[PDB]
Amino acid sequence: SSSVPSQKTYQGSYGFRLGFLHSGTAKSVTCTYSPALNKLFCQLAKTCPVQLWVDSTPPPGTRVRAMAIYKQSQHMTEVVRRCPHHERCSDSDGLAPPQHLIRVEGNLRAEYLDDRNTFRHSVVVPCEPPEVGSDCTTIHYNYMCYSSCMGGMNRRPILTIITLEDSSGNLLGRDSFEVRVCACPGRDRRTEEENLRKK
Ligand SMILES: [Zn+2]
Repeated sequence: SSSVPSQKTYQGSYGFRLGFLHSGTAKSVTCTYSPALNKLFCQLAKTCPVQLWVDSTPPPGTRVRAMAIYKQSQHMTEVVRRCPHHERCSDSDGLAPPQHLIRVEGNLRAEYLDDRNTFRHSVVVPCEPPEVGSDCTTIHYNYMCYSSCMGGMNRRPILTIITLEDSSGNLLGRDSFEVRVCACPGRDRRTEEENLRKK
């Protein structure tokens, strides 16, 4: 009956967890991850590589879904969506509905859900085994609004929840991370890490 998605980490039977590239904090960087904050900083609409790690290969038809929720208690029940400006920008990639914050880049089998009961948005792809040479698979996400967008996120922090699901949509595994979509991810990461250190 509930409609706030769980954010509880759950490796489950296949040992599912995320990984992120070591991109550093140069002012040219477009996506960078802070382990200390469990937080991804990225530029608007730029590629965000997220690694999917498992201890064992899940069955054919396993899928991976991404969904954003507001991190603060008082905002958790509100659907995370694009702002009144971006949803009207005609920046369709062919597949993503205009209201969806999170897109997957470069995957023909990406499916976008507007949940009929909760009204939440998500994007889901087939979970593919690592290519020869790789130990993991990578999904490329894009975030299509700034954290600061007025009438959208409006400076409120979000989490992305990544779920590993069977072909029916049943939970196999879960992980999550905070996201800030910003003009200078490198600088903003250095700043927030400094603040944490000082605290
Ligand atoms: Zn926006």
